[PDB]
Amino acid sequence: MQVILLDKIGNLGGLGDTVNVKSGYARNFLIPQGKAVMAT
RNA sequence: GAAAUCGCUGUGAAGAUGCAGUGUACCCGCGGCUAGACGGAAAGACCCCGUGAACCUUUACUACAGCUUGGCACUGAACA
Repeated sequence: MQVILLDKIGNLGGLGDTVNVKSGYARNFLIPQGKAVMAT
């Protein structure tokens, strides 16, 4: 799942950086807590 | 099934009231008996057969449930 980082993450990347993540990571952590968003 | 429904010896789908030969025998009840009518009853349970049935068994066949194995999904993050 491609996601836009709304903040800096340890390994993923920096704010505004697009990265593929596992859908669990996005669904269950990054997106719910506002650390990223769906890269529509 | 219908009967005017005797014995014997023989005959005969092979154990005869009913055929042959023969012997006996007036017609009809009632009380008794059960030898025969292969008496009545139940389309033999025995036995065989049907490419019949059922239920039961198992290391018969083929399946399935259940149980179990791994892959994938739901399922992510850091390090080593």
